[PDB]
Amino acid sequence: MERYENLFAQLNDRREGAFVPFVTLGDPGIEQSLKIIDTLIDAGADALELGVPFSDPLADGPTIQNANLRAFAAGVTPAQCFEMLALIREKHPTIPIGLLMYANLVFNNGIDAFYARCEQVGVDSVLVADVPVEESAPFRQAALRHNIAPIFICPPNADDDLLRQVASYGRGYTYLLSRSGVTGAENRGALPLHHLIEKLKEYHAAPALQGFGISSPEQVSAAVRAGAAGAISGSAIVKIIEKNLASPKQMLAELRSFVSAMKAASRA
Amino acid sequence: MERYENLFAQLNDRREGAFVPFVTLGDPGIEQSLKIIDTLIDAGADALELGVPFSDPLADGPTIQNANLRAFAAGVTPAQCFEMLALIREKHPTIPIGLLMYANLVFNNGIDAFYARCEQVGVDSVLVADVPVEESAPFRQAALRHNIAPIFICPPNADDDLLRQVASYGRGYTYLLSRSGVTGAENRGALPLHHLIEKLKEYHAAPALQGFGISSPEQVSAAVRAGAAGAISGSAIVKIIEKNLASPKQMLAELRSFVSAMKAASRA
Amino acid sequence: TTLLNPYFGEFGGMYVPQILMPALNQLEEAFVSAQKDPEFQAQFADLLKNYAGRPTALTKCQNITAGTRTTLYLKREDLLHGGAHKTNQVLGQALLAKRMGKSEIIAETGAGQHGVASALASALLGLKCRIYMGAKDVERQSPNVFRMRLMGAEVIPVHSGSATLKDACNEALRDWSGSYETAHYMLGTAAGPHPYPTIVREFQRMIGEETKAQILDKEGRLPDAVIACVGGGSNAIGMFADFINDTSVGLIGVEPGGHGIETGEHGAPLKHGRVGIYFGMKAPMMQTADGQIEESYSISAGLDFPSVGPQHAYLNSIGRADYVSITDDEALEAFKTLCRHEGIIPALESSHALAHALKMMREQPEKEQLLVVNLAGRGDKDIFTVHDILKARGEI
Amino acid sequence: TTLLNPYFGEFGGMYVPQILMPALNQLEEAFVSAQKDPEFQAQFADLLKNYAGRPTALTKCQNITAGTRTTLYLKREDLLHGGAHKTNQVLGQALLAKRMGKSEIIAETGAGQHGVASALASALLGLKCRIYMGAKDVERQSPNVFRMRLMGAEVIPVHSGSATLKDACNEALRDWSGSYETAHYMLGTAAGPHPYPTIVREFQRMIGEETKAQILDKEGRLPDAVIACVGGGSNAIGMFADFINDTSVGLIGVEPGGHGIETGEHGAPLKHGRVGIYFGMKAPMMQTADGQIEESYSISAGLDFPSVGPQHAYLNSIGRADYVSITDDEALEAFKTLCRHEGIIPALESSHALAHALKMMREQPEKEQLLVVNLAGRGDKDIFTVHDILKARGEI
Ligand SMILES: Cc1ncc(COP(=O)(O)O)c(/C=N/[C@@H](CO)C(=O)O)c1O
Ligand SMILES: Cc1ncc(COP(=O)(O)O)c(/C=N/[C@@H](CO)C(=O)O)c1O
Ligand SMILES: O=P(O)(O)OCCNS(=O)(=O)c1ccc(OC(F)(F)F)cc1
Ligand SMILES: O=P(O)(O)OCCNS(=O)(=O)c1ccc(OC(F)(F)F)cc1
Ligand SMILES: [Cl-]
Ligand SMILES: [Cl-]
Ligand SMILES: [Cs+]
Ligand SMILES: [Cs+]
Ligand SMILES: [Cs+]
Ligand SMILES: [Cs+]
Ligand code: NA
Ligand code: NA
Repeated sequence: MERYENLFAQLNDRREGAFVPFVTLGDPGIEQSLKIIDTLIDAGADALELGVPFSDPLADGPTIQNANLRAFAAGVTPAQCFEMLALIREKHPTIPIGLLMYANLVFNNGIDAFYARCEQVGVDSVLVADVPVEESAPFRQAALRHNIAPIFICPPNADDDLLRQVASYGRGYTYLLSRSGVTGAENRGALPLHHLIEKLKEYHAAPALQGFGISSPEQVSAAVRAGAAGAISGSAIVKIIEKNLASPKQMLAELRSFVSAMKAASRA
Repeated sequence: MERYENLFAQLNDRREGAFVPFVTLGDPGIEQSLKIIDTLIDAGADALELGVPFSDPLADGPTIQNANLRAFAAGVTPAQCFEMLALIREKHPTIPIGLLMYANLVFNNGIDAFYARCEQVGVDSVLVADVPVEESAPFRQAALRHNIAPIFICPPNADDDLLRQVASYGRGYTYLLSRSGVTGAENRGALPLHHLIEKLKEYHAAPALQGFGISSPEQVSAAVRAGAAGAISGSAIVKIIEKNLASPKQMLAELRSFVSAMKAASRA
Repeated sequence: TTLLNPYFGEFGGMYVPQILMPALNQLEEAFVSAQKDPEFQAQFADLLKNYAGRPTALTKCQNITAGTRTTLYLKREDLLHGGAHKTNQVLGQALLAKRMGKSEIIAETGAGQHGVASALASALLGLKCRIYMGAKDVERQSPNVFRMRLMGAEVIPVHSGSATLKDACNEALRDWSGSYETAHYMLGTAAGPHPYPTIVREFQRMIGEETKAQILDKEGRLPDAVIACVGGGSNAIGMFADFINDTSVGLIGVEPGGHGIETGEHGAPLKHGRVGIYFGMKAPMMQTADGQIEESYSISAGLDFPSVGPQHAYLNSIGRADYVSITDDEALEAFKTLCRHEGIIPALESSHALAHALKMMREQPEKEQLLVVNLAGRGDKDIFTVHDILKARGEI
Repeated sequence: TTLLNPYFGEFGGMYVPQILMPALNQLEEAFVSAQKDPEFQAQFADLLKNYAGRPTALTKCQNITAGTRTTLYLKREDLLHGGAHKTNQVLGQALLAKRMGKSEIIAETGAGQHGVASALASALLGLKCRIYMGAKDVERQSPNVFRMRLMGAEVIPVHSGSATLKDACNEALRDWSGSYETAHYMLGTAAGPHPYPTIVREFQRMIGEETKAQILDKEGRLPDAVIACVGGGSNAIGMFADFINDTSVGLIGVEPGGHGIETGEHGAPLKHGRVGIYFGMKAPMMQTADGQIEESYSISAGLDFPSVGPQHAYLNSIGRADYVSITDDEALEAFKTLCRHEGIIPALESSHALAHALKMMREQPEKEQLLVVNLAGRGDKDIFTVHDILKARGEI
C-alpha cells in the first residue's frame, strides 16, 4: 500500500505536520490498549508507532521499560499483538501503522515470515531499534518484498554516507533522532537538525519525523518549522498511561487532551 | 632441710615405697583445698606434689587442665598459693612438699626471688615442667641456694648422658616418667622402667618416684617391685575432686579411701 | 564500514542502535592501532606482570590422576590479582579507554567478578567507574558489591526485566548510548557487538600463550586437549586462541548443564539453545519460544550469561572446538575433589571444566592423555554455597 | 646439646618438657641436613614456583604517594596460593616432615590462615593433618574452618584456658608430646622453641630475597626501609632476613596497637609487654602482673599471637631493627586507602604495615625515601569486619 505517501501528500495540502504517538501494544492490558489507541486516533493522531513487548528493550528509557513490563504482567505475547494489529487495521483504513521492534522478535520465527505477517495484518512500516544500517540488508529486503516500509534512523551524529544510505534504502518516513541516549520525555534534544533535514530532502529521502524527547506543543511546531514532516511522541504519552492506571476514564481524557494539543501544534 | 632424705631413709627401714598425691592448690577453692590436702596426709600420703594454677599448663591432660580452671574460677593467685603453702608447712613439720611449676611463674618476679619465697614458706622441691635439663642451670642454681631440691625428669626416651646429668644435678627425688604424652589417668604407661631405675642407682641419683598414669594399687606395687622409691598419682586424685564438687563430704571420704588403698600398696 | 570482519562465519555482527555505531567504529580503530603500538603493549605488559602478577603458574595435579594414564595440569588464573582471569582484559580495555581520551568506565556484571575487576583497574588507572548489576544479583552478591564500593566504583542495581545479568547488559548499553563521548563500555566477556569478541580474545590470549610455553617446557609437547568453562566465553577463548592453528590440540568448552539439559534448567545455549539476535550479536541464546530472552541457570553464579561468544559458535560449527555440558552435581563433586586431593579451592565456574576433565580420565583410565584445565578463578567465594548444599544433603 | 645456638642473644631457647627434647633435636638435624641437600631444595623450589606461584610481584604504588617524595612498593604475598605468606614455609616444613619419615601434621591456628596453609600443604603432599584452634576462634572464623575441612584436615576446637590461640598452641604441644614419633608439629610463626624461629625464617626468606632482586632491577638501589606487620614474626623476618647485613636498609616491624597502647588493649608485647617464658621460648609476652599469659588484642584477627619471635626481640635490642605500633583506626584507614587508590584489598594485618608507611610519608612528605611494605595477605576475608565497622560509624 502507499499509506505514508498518501498521508504526507494530504498533510502537504493541509500545510500540516504529522503528529505520531507511540504506545506499547497491550499496555496496560489488551482491551485497555485497544481503547487507548482508538482514543489517540480520534483525538488527531496522523499515524501510529506501536511497540511489541520485548524482554530487553535496550533503546528505551524507564518510562517505556515500564510499559513493556506492564504488558508482560498482563500476559501479552507477540502473537496477541498481531491479533491486535489486525483489529486496529480492520477499524481504520488509511492511518499508517509502524511497529517498533527489536531484532530478536523479527528473527525469531524467520525474518521473511515476520514481514509476511506484518503484510497480512496491514502494518505499514517496521523500525528495528537494534539493527543499524550496516546490518539492515535482510530486514529491509524482507520489508520491501512484503510491501512494508523499512524505517531508518538518521542520528544527529550522521555523516554524508549515512544520509545517502538512509535516503536510498528507506521508505515511508526517515526517523530523525533528536539526540543521543534512549527514549524519554525527561531529556529534550538540544541539537538543531535543520541541516540534516535539508540534506535528506536533497537526497530524496522519505519525509522526516523527529523523535525522542518530544513532550510539548512547542517541540512539534519547532520540528515543522525546521522542515521536518512531523514529530513522534512516546514517553509523554506512556507517562499518562502510567499516571492513570487506577482511572481508565481519566487516562483516556488526558490522552485525548494531550494528543489534541500536540496535533494542533502541527499547523504550520 | 633434709625432708626427702629423711623420708626415704625412714621408708627404707619400713620396707615401704612412698605414695605421693598431686593436687592443684586452690582447687576447688582455698578452704576446700586445705581440707583436701589435710585429708591426703591423714590418709597416708608420704609427700605432696602441689600445682600452682597456671594459664597454660602444657604438660597437663584435661583432668588437670580443669583443676587449674576451677582454681582460677575461685580467684586463686600465686600469692594466695604461697600463703596456703606456709600454712600447710605450719601444720605438718616433716612431710616433703614439692611444687609443680611452669617456667613463667618462676621467672615472673625473678627466679632467685621465687626460690627464696619457697624457702621462706618451707617448700622442699620444685619441678618446672617446661624447663628441660638443657635449660635448667639458673633454676637449679637458685633452688640449691635456697635449700630447695631441683626435680629432674628422667623420660623413658633417656640416653646415658641424660641419666648422668639428672643423677648429678638433681636432689630430693628423680621423677621417673611412665610414658610420653601429658598427665592423665586415662593413659597407662606400657614401658618397663627397671633398667632406668638401675642406672639411676648406679649413678647415685636421688631416689626415683614413678609418675604419669598411676591410678591403681597394682601400679604402686609394680613401681616398688621394679626398684623405684615410690609413685606419684595426680589425675586419679583430681578426678575424685571433679566427681564430687557437689558433695565436699563424699569428696573427702573418697579421697581418704583412695589414698589409704594406694599407700597400703606401697608395702614391699 | 569496519577495518575487520564483524562476523565469525554467520555469528556475531554489530546489532546496536545506529547511535552507537561511531563508538564501535572508534573502539575498533583504537584497538587496531594499539595492537601495533609498542608503547601500548609495554604498558599492558607492565600492568599484567607487576600489578596482576603474570605469568601464572601451571600446576601439575598428580594426586587426582593417580592410577590412570591422564596427566592433568591446571592453568592458575586463580592466582591472578582479583582471583579470576577477568583482570587480564580489564587492564587492556582500561588502557584503550585512556588511548581514546575516555575518563569514565561503564561495566556490567552478573556474579560480580567482572565488576570487581573493572573497579580495581579503574581505581589503579584513575578512571571513574560505574557498574550495572541486576538487583537480584546485587542482593545475592553483597560481598562483591562491597568490594566494588571499597574500590570507589558506583554500583547501580538494575530493577528492569528479570533484574539479572541480561538486564544489566541492557542498562550498560543504554548509558553508553548517551555517554560514549566521555565513557568507555568495558564489556566483561568475549561477546556483544564487534569489536568486543575480538578485543576480549586478544586481551586474554596470554593464558594460552603461557600455557603453550609452560607445557612445552615441562612435557616437551603440546597438550592433547585444553578445557575451559564457557559462560560468555572469555576465559575459554583466552586459553584456546594460541592453539587454534595447532590442530592436534583439542579445544573443549564446558557450558553449565544446571539441573540437567532435559530439565530446561541449564545455561548451555551453544549446544541446547537457539540462535537469536541480542546484546549486539547473532549467537545461540537462551530464549522462549516466542523470542523473549531467558536466563541461564547454574549452581555457579558466573556462568549466567544467557548467550555465548560468537567465535565459540563459529569454532563449534566448523568442528575446530567441541562443546559439552556438566551438571551442578558433577561440578560440585569436582570442587570437593580438588579441595581434598590438591589443596586448591576452585571457583564453581571452573569446577565445570575440571569435572569434564575428570570424566575424560575416569571414563577411559588407560587412555594416555595430557590435559590442561583453565582454572579461571579461585573458589573461596563459593564456600558458603557449598556449605549450604552439603548441609541440606546431610553431608555435614 | 644442639648443632646451632638456640638463642638470639638472651631471647629464645628450648623451654619444652624434657620428653620433647629428642623431637626438637631431630628436627634441627633434619633441617641442617635439608639445607645442604640439593634434592630437598629443588623439591621446595618446585612447589614454591609451580604450586604456590612464586615469585610474587613487586607492585609500585604511584597513586597513594602522589605529591610526596616517597616511592612505595608492595611485595605481593597476597597473590600467593592461599592468599597469604603462610604458604611458603608450610611447604618447606611439610617436606621436612617427609624427610624425617613423619606421616601426620599437627598445626595451631588463630585467625585460620596458618590452618588453611597447613591443610593445603598436607592435602597436596599426602599427610594426615590435624589443626587445633581455640573454640572462640573456631566460632569467629567459620569460613576458614570450613576451608580447612574441605581440604580434609581435622579441626579440633580447644575449650581450655581462654579458648584462643595460646590455648591452641598448648594443645598442639600436648599432642606432639605423645605423638612425635609419627607426627610433625608444623608451627605457624617464627617463634616457639628452637629450632622453629630459625626454620621459619629460612623457609620465608625468599620474600626478602626476591624483594632485593626486584628493587635493584627497578630502582637500581636497595630500599631505605622495609616494613612488615609483626604478629608472631614470620612474614617480617622473611622480608628482613636478606637485608640484615645491608645495614643501610631500615627494618621496621609493626605490632598492633589495638585501642591504643595506653588502654592496655593491644598486641604489642615486643615494645609494651614484659619478657616471660612460654611456648618454648624466652621472649616479650602479654601477661598479667603475676605471670599468667594474656591475649593480644587487635582489629586484625591474625595479629593475635601473644608473644613475638625471639629474633625480633634480639634485632630490636641491638638496634638493627625498629618496632612500632599502629592502632585499629590507623589500620582501617590504610585499608580503605589502598582499596580506593590502588585497587588492592589488603589483609587488615598487613594494613598495619601500610599504615606505618603512610605515616612515614605523610609526616615528612618532602623526604625522599624508597619504602617496601610486605603485603603479607589479601583482605577479602576482612570485608565483613570492615563493613560492620563502617556501618556502626554511619559511614555507610
Ligand atoms: C569466576 C568466573 N569464572 C568464569 C566466568 C565465566 O566468564 P567467561 O565465560 O570466562 O567470560 C565468570 C563470569 N562472571 C561474570 C558473569 O557473571 C561476571 O562476573 O560479571 C566468573 O566470574
Ligand atoms: C593474614 C595474616 N597476616 C599476618 C599474620 C601475622 O603472622 P606473622 O607475624 O607473619 O607470623 C597472620 C597470622 N595468622 C596466624 C595467627 O592468627 C594464623 O593464621 O594462625 C595472618 O593470618
Ligand atoms: O518520545 P520518546 O522519547 O519516548 O521517543 C519515542 C520512542 N518511540 S519510537 O517507537 O519512535 C522509537 C524509535 C527508535 C528507537 O530506538 C532507536 F533509535 F535506536 F531505533 C526506540 C523507540
Ligand atoms: O597421675 P598423672 O598422670 O596426673 O601424673 C601426675 C602429674 N603431676 S606432677 O606434678 O607429678 C607432674 C610432673 C611432671 C609434669 O610434666 C613434666 F613431666 F613435663 F615435667 C607435669 C606434672
Ligand atoms: Cl554475514
Ligand atoms: Cl643464654
Ligand atoms: Cs527513498
Ligand atoms: Cs644426686
Ligand atoms: Cs597419572
Ligand atoms: Cs611519589
Ligand atoms: Na554459555
Ligand atoms: Na606481636
